[PDB]
Amino acid sequence: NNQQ
Amino acid sequence: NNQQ
Amino acid sequence: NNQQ
Amino acid sequence: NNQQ
Repeated sequence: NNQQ
Repeated sequence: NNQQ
Repeated sequence: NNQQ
Repeated sequence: NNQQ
């Protein structure tokens, strides 16, 4: 779970 | 789950 | 912007 | 912006 990566968010940028 | 990647979001950019 | 790198995601892994 | 690096994410791993």
